[PDB]
Amino acid sequence: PTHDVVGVGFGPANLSLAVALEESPAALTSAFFERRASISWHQGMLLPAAKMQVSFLKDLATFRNPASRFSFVSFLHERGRLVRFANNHDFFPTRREFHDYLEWAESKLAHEVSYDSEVTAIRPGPGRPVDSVLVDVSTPEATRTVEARNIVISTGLVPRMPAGVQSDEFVWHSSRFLDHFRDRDPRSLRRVAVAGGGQSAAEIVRFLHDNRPDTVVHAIMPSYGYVVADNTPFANQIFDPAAVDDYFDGSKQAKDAFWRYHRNTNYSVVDDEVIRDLYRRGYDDEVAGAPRLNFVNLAHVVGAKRIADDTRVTVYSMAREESYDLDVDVLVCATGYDPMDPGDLLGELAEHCVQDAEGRWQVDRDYRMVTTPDLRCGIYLQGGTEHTHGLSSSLLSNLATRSGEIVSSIERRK
Amino acid sequence: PTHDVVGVGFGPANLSLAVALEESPAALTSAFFERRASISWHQGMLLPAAKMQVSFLKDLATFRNPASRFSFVSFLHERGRLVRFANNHDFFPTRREFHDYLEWAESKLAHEVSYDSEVTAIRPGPGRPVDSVLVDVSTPEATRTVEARNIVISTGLVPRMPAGVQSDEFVWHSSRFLDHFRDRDPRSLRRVAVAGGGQSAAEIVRFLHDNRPDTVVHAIMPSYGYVVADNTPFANQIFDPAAVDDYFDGSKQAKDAFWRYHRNTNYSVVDDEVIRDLYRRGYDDEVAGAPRLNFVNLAHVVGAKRIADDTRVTVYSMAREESYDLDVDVLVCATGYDPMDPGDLLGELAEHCVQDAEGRWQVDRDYRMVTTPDLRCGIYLQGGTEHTHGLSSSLLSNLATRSGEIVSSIERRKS
Amino acid sequence: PTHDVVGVGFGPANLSLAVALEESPAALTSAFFERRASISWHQGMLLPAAKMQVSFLKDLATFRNPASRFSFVSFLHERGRLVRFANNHDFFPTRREFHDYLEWAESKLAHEVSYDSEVTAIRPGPGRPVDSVLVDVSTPEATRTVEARNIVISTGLVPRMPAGVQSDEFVWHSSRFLDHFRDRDPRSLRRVAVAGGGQSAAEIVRFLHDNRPDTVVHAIMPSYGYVVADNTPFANQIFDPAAVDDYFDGSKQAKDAFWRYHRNTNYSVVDDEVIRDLYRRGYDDEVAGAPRLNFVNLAHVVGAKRIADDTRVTVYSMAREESYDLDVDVLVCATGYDPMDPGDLLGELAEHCVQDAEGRWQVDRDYRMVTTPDLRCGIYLQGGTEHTHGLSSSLLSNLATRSGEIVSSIERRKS
Amino acid sequence: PTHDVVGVGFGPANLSLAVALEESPAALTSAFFERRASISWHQGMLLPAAKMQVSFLKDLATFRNPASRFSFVSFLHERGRLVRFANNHDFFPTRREFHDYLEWAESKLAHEVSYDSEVTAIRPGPGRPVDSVLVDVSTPEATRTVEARNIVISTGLVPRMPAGVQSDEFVWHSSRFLDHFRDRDPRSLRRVAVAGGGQSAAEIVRFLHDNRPDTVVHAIMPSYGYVVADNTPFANQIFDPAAVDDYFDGSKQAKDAFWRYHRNTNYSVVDDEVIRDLYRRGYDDEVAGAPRLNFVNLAHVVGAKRIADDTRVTVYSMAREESYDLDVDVLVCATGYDPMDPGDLLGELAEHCVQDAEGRWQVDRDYRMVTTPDLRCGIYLQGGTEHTHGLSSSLLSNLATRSGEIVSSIERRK
Ligand SMILES: Cc1cc2nc3c(=O)[nH]c(=O)nc-3n(C[C@H](O)[C@H](O)[C@H](O)COP(=O)(O)OP(=O)(O)OC[C@H]3O[C@@H](n4cnc5c(N)ncnc54)[C@H](O)[C@@H]3O)c2cc1C
Ligand SMILES: Cc1cc2nc3c(=O)[nH]c(=O)nc-3n(C[C@H](O)[C@H](O)[C@H](O)COP(=O)(O)OP(=O)(O)OC[C@H]3O[C@@H](n4cnc5c(N)ncnc54)[C@H](O)[C@@H]3O)c2cc1C
Ligand SMILES: Cc1cc2nc3c(=O)[nH]c(=O)nc-3n(C[C@H](O)[C@H](O)[C@H](O)COP(=O)(O)OP(=O)(O)OC[C@H]3O[C@@H](n4cnc5c(N)ncnc54)[C@H](O)[C@@H]3O)c2cc1C
Ligand SMILES: Cc1cc2nc3c(=O)[nH]c(=O)nc-3n(C[C@H](O)[C@H](O)[C@H](O)COP(=O)(O)OP(=O)(O)OC[C@H]3O[C@@H](n4cnc5c(N)ncnc54)[C@H](O)[C@@H]3O)c2cc1C
Ligand SMILES: NC(=O)c1ccc[n+]([C@@H]2O[C@H](COP(=O)([O-])OP(=O)(O)OC[C@H]3O[C@@H](n4cnc5c(N)ncnc54)[C@H](OP(=O)(O)O)[C@@H]3O)[C@@H](O)[C@H]2O)c1
Ligand SMILES: NC(=O)c1ccc[n+]([C@@H]2O[C@H](COP(=O)([O-])OP(=O)(O)OC[C@H]3O[C@@H](n4cnc5c(N)ncnc54)[C@H](OP(=O)(O)O)[C@@H]3O)[C@@H](O)[C@H]2O)c1
Ligand SMILES: NC(=O)c1ccc[n+]([C@@H]2O[C@H](COP(=O)([O-])OP(=O)(O)OC[C@H]3O[C@@H](n4cnc5c(N)ncnc54)[C@H](OP(=O)(O)O)[C@@H]3O)[C@@H](O)[C@H]2O)c1
Ligand SMILES: NCCC[C@H](N)C(=O)O
Ligand SMILES: NCCC[C@H](N)C(=O)O
Ligand SMILES: NCCC[C@H](N)C(=O)O
Ligand SMILES: [K+]
Ligand SMILES: [K+]
Ligand SMILES: [K+]
Ligand SMILES: [K+]
Ligand SMILES: [K+]
Ligand SMILES: [K+]
Ligand SMILES: [K+]
Repeated sequence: PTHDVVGVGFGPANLSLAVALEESPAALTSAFFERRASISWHQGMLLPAAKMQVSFLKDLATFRNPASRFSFVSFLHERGRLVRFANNHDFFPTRREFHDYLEWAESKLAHEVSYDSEVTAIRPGPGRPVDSVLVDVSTPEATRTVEARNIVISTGLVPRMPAGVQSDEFVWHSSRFLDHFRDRDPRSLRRVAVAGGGQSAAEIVRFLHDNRPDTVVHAIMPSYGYVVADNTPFANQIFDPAAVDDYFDGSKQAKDAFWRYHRNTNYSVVDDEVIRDLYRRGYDDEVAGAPRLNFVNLAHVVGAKRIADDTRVTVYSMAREESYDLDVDVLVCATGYDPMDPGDLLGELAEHCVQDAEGRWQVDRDYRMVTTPDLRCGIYLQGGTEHTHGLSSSLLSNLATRSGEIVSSIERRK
Repeated sequence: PTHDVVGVGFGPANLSLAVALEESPAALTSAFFERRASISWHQGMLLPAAKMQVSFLKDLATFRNPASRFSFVSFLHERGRLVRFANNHDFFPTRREFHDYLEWAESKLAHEVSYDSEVTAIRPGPGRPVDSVLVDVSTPEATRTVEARNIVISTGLVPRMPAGVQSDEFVWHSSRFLDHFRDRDPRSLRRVAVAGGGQSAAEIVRFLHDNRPDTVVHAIMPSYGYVVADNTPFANQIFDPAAVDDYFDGSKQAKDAFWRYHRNTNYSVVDDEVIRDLYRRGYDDEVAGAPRLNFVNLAHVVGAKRIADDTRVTVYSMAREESYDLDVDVLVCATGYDPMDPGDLLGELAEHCVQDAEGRWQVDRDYRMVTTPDLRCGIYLQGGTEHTHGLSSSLLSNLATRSGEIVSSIERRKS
Repeated sequence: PTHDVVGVGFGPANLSLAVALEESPAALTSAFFERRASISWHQGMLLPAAKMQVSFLKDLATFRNPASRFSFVSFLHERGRLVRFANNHDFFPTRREFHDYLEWAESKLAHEVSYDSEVTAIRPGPGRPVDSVLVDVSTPEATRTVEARNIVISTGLVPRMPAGVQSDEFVWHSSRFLDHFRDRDPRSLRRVAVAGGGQSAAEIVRFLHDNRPDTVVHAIMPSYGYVVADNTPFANQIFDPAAVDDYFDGSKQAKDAFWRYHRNTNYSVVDDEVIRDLYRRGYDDEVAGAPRLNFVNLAHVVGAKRIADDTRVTVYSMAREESYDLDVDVLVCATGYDPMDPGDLLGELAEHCVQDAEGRWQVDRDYRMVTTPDLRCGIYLQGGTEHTHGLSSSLLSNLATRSGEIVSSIERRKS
Repeated sequence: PTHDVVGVGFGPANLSLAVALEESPAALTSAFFERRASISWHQGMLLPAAKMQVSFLKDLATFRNPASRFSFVSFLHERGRLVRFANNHDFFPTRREFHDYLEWAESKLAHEVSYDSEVTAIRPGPGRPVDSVLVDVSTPEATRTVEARNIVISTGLVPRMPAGVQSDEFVWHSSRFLDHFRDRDPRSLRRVAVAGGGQSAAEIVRFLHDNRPDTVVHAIMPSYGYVVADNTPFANQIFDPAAVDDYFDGSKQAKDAFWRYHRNTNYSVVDDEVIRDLYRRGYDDEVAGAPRLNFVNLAHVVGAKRIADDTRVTVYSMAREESYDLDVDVLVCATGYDPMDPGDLLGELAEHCVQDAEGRWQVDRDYRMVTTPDLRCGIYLQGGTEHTHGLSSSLLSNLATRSGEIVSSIERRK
């Protein structure tokens, strides 16, 4: 039984793919495999106050199909909260509500997703010129293999730690903040260091400050202060569906300009309101004579070691150009992520995949990896396309349009 | 050919009714009559900067049917502006764009509306009890009559002038501001008086100021300054579909409390952004030493008379408790509207319609007038239900739900 | 030793008076008496997030003297927080910081205030006509009497509880919320009822929600939802120094209009940010399936009784027009205040104080009580002048100008 | 008569210096020379809606003296507008009002400024070591020379045009926009091109759009859209008085970090409200079917030539790596400014003034140029200190403190 398309991973991207498949007139067979037990969308960072960075109109389908049964508005309506939500006049739902939205959509979905199913490898099918791929899936009980004419890889970002710093019992990446934090005796973390100057770092510091009144926090970051995230309407157009064509068709010179002028829309920047809330927090503490937030600016975390009951964090100060030690209970590294890389899963099919001058994967406008004639099956990427398609490649900004374009590409090539 | 339902008037209310009809599985026959040439939604007040007072989610259908082909989001999508609109992060479209939305929906609609068709009267059909009404329609050429088992009256508000002031060539109601304004030589409106302290008054004064740099404006109003319109989320709940049941089922006491505490959500109040814009305008003029906006507070317009080249406006000052005259070129009365009243159109049928203690029409929860057993056909009101259904009755706030409830009521009674 | 002026009470009002005295060229002798041990400015409501309802420019002196050593800006500068504050771009300091400001100013003040000194009575001095008053002061040790040519009464508002409800161990007025709250085992207050729809009620509910996650709160109020406080610039002008003259010189009709159109600026209304925050709180709880905030609208608290381990609150519902009981741990009444009334403290002198038609005290533009010629000494009111001077009489809005006008009045009669 | 201090230029900087002098207990003699007829603070850009980029608390004196007779609050009070202003709850006055503030303060000032007085040169006074400088002043009638123990140079920024584009009758720098614009028949500016992506460019396009309903505007800029200006409270601290010490004492590495992370607080960025207003303007025009604002992004103006009534603008497109011609009536270059340079004016005295590795002037913390021992007189810079003191050097952000620091330095050395 050979499937038209197999989806590796079930995050919002393949969920929107599943939705695009169901809404398409095309009769396409599909299968989806998720390693986790259920949809799990950055749960380690599902902090109480945390808010979507994207408008509710940027959902699973609305920009493609403005009257979808899987739209956020449909979700609100079924949950009987649409009117309530409208009264709030806020385009940004909480991260917590968006997670329910993902679950709700997955549930309404006709197709059944296979959970606890890790894709361990992708191999060429019996064939030359290869017309299918073989997908190795490992469940808790057995292992199996499925065959597909197309695959879509959407396995998400991978946590990046500071150079020379490894995860440990007392050194956590922000992606695993709540996992570790809920385990711990509160009074066990009176001193916390958080490295980074982006949204994650800011949200964690905020949470720590609001969660217990005695916790002392050290925010270590290279900038002089948090930098604001730009989502004003003209700059925000880099996230438009149409901006994908501009980026894609544009020269390397133009591509560089997107990153040069608008990196501050997405990376290493914090939302206005969180910045202002932290500042109010710090200000009221000074009035009260009880400072707790210590902002260590122009600085990098360069090392961590345990030493008795303390975590010894080594900080490099750019101002003085030297290092020093900071003793805390826990070090949280909110130091970001590296992009998706298909190269690992692909194993050997990589030999038939064409790379560019800089050594990265060539990708067509329709998100399909460029291959030699030896390979006739499709490898689509949702993620890992920053260099070809632009800043929206790993965001929720363009799920509806991308997923539809991939489904169209697959129907066209049948 | 007796229709299941005839709609009198084609504003947003009956348009949403038409949409509800098409969306319903029920096969209901209908006809709609509009006296204007096309949809015309307060065009006299379609000022350049004017913005909706209602969120885009409160459209023709979305609260009833979250995936409607007639939703504002569908409209944006077809007009290839959804992405652009989303980038703006504003829930409130311009009045101009909303007008576009109404036209767009009307066009997409299967039913063809009869324009240029004034309903002059509604009369009882044959038989007793009366099972149908007869609708008299006057077109420019001819006149005819159509029969219906149900009728929905949605003819809109009616302009209300100050007591003892009549509109003229130089005394306009705000509803007819742009009609008159575009037809006049710019150099002939150097002095304008605007009466009222509500949204209309504020918007007109703003426009006059932005429009020509030398125009002098007198804003005459009873309050000490513009009062802000409340649309904070808890108070704004009075516009919820569910709030209709609370108002309806509630005692007269409870009803009066809605009006007592939350009148300032709708009447005689101005949107925050417009108030602040007017204040910056006035402030910058003082810095420049060139004041043009004269705010005449604690005051009413009580008379107007034309004398040579001047419109002489008589103003009563509450502070001094005396009257005085103000000479201007034009007086604009932004003094509001009276509610829809089905009484005029109904004529003979009114005798079978039951009134309450205060002499107002009784209406069922499904917007159907209460009648004696002599009358079996359904008369539904979209508008004119402030006293039974609450503050949302004349607004866009609840179009989707109301229209659906009326269509359901009609399908039910057929069955 | 006869003083030019004695001040009864030391809240912001008399502290601005003390400042006005020090800044005046006039050599005036004065004494101030406060019952409390130190300045205590609504400490029972100094909640963590609580913010001033007045701009930092409206401080002890700035509107009268733009370069005062007692301005809020001076305070920030000395506390080394001016630059930090400026970066925040918020005109509204916290209530906590403002308290700091009051203490700082009081300290910087040359004059020494007499604390733990309750003024028990004011009596006529020797002579006829009366040229001085005698002020009876009770300290913890002794009692004494001081003599003054003028007296300024600024004793603040007095808590008002719902009719038929009395303070008790489990029934608190909002003014004494933190006093009782700190004094209670946290697991003893799992169910709280808060009566009222104003700023205090909103702030207390917000606090309860944020303080422990398990607390269930009943917000009981007559409106359908919190009503927003109007502070938009035109309406906000009723708080201007100049608005005092407009209100004062205006007819009773005009005075009524101020209250009729602009009570939404001050009484029974909630700040936009607080309303918004409460609504988000309620919304997120619904998403989580763990509702805690129960909004009981169109309702009054009409009684309270203690029954075993429960405070039984009797609630009247306007919608159903019937009463029912509500069992909670504590009832907090955030039901507002009655104005300052100089009369209690005046005793014998009040005979010579002229009242108006409605039986209230007549007051001159300079805040001086109108007396029959039998009295020659000056009695000034800071507070208790809502009926003569308008809505700013009990606020921080106009401290600088009011205090200056009273000092001027006193200097000019000494002359 | 040798003066303790002579001020070259009378903009906000030397005006705050004059104020600091008057408020100081020190009896210092001074003289100020301004070339223009009166205070003239970017009048070419005093557009109707234009707003200060700095809070009213950042005025001539308030951060140094919180109860100054020259504060903005004192100004409002005397102009009987304090209450009105307070009601409006806006920290940012209009540029127009701020200009009145400057005139008001200059007028209240006891000292009399010499206008129509251009400083043409600064020369060493008699003796070795040099204990004084000689200041050559050219008036319309005569020329004279004054002697000073110290000099403070505050001559402001100098307009910078695009490479290969010269000012002309139809090519204006933004600094001279209103000068040219008022002198033109309205029906002769139906097509305008504006080059630049900063505050000036945005403000001019806004004005053009709002001024006449038929004007067509081409906004040419290198970014994909306007980038928002960061003035959130943590990042905004780079403008703090204390941030000057951090920048000054910090290493070259730290200094670079200020510019790398926070250049978007000041250069090539546009205020949130202005961006939003332009976007609404463009949106409403699309609804009306009458587009007038053409945003030409990822582009530079590279040339201009007059060709029979059309100003022919040559535009380089980064996307297509191609150039092309655009015909308009006027080209406005809102392409920024170069910093103040004391070198111009100093002439012979440069020899006793020490440069750094990169060839820039060395300056002490108190804004005094570093000189060899052959020069003893003080040369102070208000402006031209970006490289030693940081981003606030040319701004209004820190007038009160800087001016006080300089007055103190002079009193201490006397
Ligand atoms: C806290 C946070 C941080 C973020 N960081 C960034 C950032 O740094 N840069 C940026 O551009 N966007 C970032 N995002 C956006 C983020 O990518 C996504 O919003 C969301 O995860 C969308 O991408 P996705 O569809 O690929 O889902 P991905 O959620 O991240 O997850 C898809 C699934 O792949 C599964 N998976 C992976 N490998 C296998 C396998 N071999 N077998 C089976 N299942 C597998 C995972 O278990 C997962 O459920 C962040 C968002 C949040 C909330
Ligand atoms: C400037 C402005 C002012 C407003 N004033 C108020 C106010 O004061 N109070 C309030 O609650 N809301 C007010 N509104 C809201 C207004 O009611 C609604 O936005 C909207 O028009 C209501 O929809 P409707 O369909 O019921 O009435 P409508 O849009 O007013 O009217 C529907 C149609 O009925 C037609 N019609 C009337 N009589 C006949 C007939 N005999 N035969 C055939 N057709 C007929 C009309 O020509 C019209 O096209 C105002 C809105 C604006 C923009
Ligand atoms: C939580 C809160 C609630 C408020 N409620 C209202 C309201 O309902 N309506 C309104 O218009 N404004 C209200 N305000 C404003 C309040 O009145 C002012 O902020 C402020 O306290 C007014 O100045 P006073 O100096 O007039 O105040 P009062 O501060 O309260 O100061 C009077 C002082 O005199 C002392 N005193 C009293 N009697 C004697 C005596 N016999 N002898 C010696 N000392 C005495 C008192 O101990 C007290 O310290 C409220 C403010 C807050 C923060
Ligand atoms: C529209 C606008 C654009 C701006 N552009 C920038 C920018 O690109 N980068 C930045 O950091 N800040 C910029 N600023 C800030 C600007 O520098 C400041 O606001 C302010 O003017 C700086 O203070 P100053 O005293 O140095 O002013 P400068 O006003 O410009 O004052 C110098 C004065 O000295 C006079 N002068 C010059 N030479 C002589 C001479 N030889 N003899 C006598 N008098 C002389 C000049 O005529 C002038 O009046 C801008 C501000 C505005 C409003
Ligand atoms: N609620 C939400 O939806 C939500 C929540 C969290 C994140 N996000 C999104 O996820 C994306 C990434 O956010 P992120 O904050 O996790 O990653 P990020 O934006 O790349 O932030 C990483 C930060 O860590 C700094 N850093 C790097 N190495 C360091 C070191 N050795 N020591 C100290 N600091 C160091 C970086 O400095 P440099 O600038 O020099 O690299 C940068 O400030 C963003 O698009 C963000 O908006 C969304
Ligand atoms: N979506 C939009 O663009 C838009 C535009 C306009 C209106 N609307 C809405 O539709 C409704 C229309 O209201 P409106 O603005 O037209 O008017 P309005 O709110 O009904 O009130 C009219 C105003 O005139 C005053 N007034 C009455 N008699 C007067 C007299 N004799 N002299 C002077 N002033 C007098 C009233 O004061 P009193 O309080 O004393 O009566 C009031 O200020 C509002 O609810 C509004 O929100 C929407
Ligand atoms: N109301 C006010 O107080 C006010 C008004 C105006 C300005 N200002 C202040 O003055 C400072 C700068 O103002 P500004 O806008 O005049 O200068 P600016 O911020 O330096 O802006 C210069 C702009 O010109 C662009 N550019 C340079 N060469 C170009 C070319 N050949 N073709 C097209 N574009 C070109 C730049 O692009 P690149 O980034 O690639 O160089 C940049 O976007 C700011 O701090 C601003 O806030 C204040
Ligand atoms: N980092 C995510 C930002 C979302 C983006 N501003 C958008 O509106 O698409
Ligand atoms: N003035 C119209 C009121 C709109 C109402 N707040 C609503 O959201 O439906
Ligand atoms: N472009 C000038 C900005 C100045 C800075 N935001 C400040 O407050 O000083
Ligand atoms: K399908
Ligand atoms: K399912
Ligand atoms: K149908
Ligand atoms: K149609
Ligand atoms: K004195
Ligand atoms: K001096
Ligand atoms: K002078």
